[PDB]
Amino acid sequence: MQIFVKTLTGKTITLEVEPSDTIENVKAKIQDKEGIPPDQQRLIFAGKQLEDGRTLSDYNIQKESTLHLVLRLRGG
Repeated sequence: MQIFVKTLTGKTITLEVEPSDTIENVKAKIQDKEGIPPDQQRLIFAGKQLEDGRTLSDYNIQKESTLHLVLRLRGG
């Protein structure tokens, strides 16, 4: 199943998921693709932050939804 993540600076990242992947699964995939720790990452869609224990289903993600990966400096 296709999702995309776009950055805060620029560029897009290409992702194969499953509807049942947890939001931690996206960030660990992404942590392979470009070495960004899940502790740096916030994800946003539709004016909400995506908390790490929920699925692509819970947050109503349809196929090919481009997503906005945002960043900490360090914390919170």
